[PDB]
Parts: sequence; structure tokens; C-alpha cells
Amino acid sequence: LSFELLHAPATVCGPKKSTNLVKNKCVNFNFNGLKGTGVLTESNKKFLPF
Amino acid sequence: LPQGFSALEPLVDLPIGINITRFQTLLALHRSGWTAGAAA
Ligand SMILES: *[C@@H]1O[C@H](CO)[C@@H](O)[C@H](O)[C@H]1NC(C)=O
Repeated sequence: LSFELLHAPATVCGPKKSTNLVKNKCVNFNFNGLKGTGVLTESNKKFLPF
Repeated sequence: LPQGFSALEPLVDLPIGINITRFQTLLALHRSGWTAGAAA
């Protein structure tokens, strides 16, 4: 198995990580590379699919 | 073109990384020689 590095997005890699979500507590979080800190709550907003 | 307003839904994203400079459309032709219906 040989790995190549070229001028490309280079999206060839396995699992990043996974964890369980806890609500109603102040905590840091990282979703899809987006970092943040706060308290998570159930949201009644209806997002569009995209 | 009709009036009114309507937003456009994003559909496809492709990481191709190539150069595009010129293009052409493609149609479908059927023989009954060949007949094509109205289209704009
Ligand atoms: C398209 O862009 C790439 C990146 O700079 C370049 O290597 C290539 O020569 C370009 N294509 C043309 C036809 O100039």
C-alpha cells in the first residue's frame, strides 16, 4: 500500500472520532472542525435539509 | 421567462481541481430521419 500527496483536497482517511452528547451542561464541543463552548439544548427550529 | 421569485437549492459539490474554459450542451435524438420536439 502506497500513499500519495498531490495538490488536492486529500480526503482519503478513516474514522476521525466519536463521542456521546450530554445536554444542559456547559462544555466544549467540536462539530465537523468547528470549535465552540457552551451549553447544549434541544432545538425546536426546523432547519432546511442542506 | 416568467416573473416571480424563487431561490435555487444547492445540489452537487465535486473536488475535481481541473481547469474549465469552454463548454457545450448535449441533446437526445431519436429516429422515426430523426425528429426533435420543441425546446427552449
Ligand atoms: C488551468 O489552471 C491550471 C492551474 O494553474 C494550469 O496548470 C493549467 O495550465 C490551466 N489550463 C490552461 C488551459 O491554461
